[PDB]
Amino acid sequence: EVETFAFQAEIAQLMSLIINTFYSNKEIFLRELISNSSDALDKIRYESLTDPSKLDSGKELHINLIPSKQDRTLTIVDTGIGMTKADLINNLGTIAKSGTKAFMEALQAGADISMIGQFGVGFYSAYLVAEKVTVITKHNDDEQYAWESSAGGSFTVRTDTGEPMGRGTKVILHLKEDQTEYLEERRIKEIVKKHSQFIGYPITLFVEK
Ligand SMILES: CC(C)c1cc(Cn2cnc3c(Cl)nc(N)nc32)on1
Ligand SMILES: CC(C)c1cc(Cn2cnc3c(Cl)nc(N)nc32)on1
Repeated sequence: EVETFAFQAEIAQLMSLIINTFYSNKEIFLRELISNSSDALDKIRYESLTDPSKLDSGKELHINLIPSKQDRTLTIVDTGIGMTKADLINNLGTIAKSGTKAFMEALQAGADISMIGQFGVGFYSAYLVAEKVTVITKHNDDEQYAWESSAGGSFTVRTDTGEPMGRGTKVILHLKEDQTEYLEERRIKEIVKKHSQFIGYPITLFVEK
């Protein structure tokens, strides 16, 4: 079963702005996704201090960056807390409404798209480089889900039948045809050292076979 949902109007407007605005400094998407992964790793680590069983789904706390030339994808994998079905459909978007409005107003007052993370909605910077984003996620005591959207005002959620992940999130960026530089090892290394060099979890940049 695939369920299709409409974005909140403000989120759809944000996605259109990210897709349509002329803005050359697209590389900031990676720092935003790595920051989200780091936040998710912080959360599971904190919760494990009072409930060690929360790591029964995996003790390693890390971030992997995986390019695929065959699929034209860059995947950001973390073993953080993961997202529930309710997170994916309702709750993260409810939280994001506030930051979206503030970000859009800041842009009209002279802010820049690279500041998106200061409003807590940096996930959507993925659409600077991706025509479609697939999110595979697994939270303890919920199922493994695939969320997906090519924008246009809707997203889907389904139970995921792929390789079980244990716990965490994979953000699969289906890159636009002109954004394949983000598959290059040298380019990702440059961006990670520029914007994400103090993240408190190991970041492994996989190499393409
Ligand atoms: C899927 C769309 C709707 C989305 C993604 C985000 C950012 N985000 C919130 N919780 C997260 C966790 Cl637990 N892990 C990671 N990696 N990112 C997270 O917010 N909305
Ligand atoms: C694991 C948790 C603490 C977390 C928080 C974030 C920040 N963040 C980035 N983009 C977001 C969107 Cl679009 N929505 C919402 N609600 N939060 C977003 O990322 N992960």
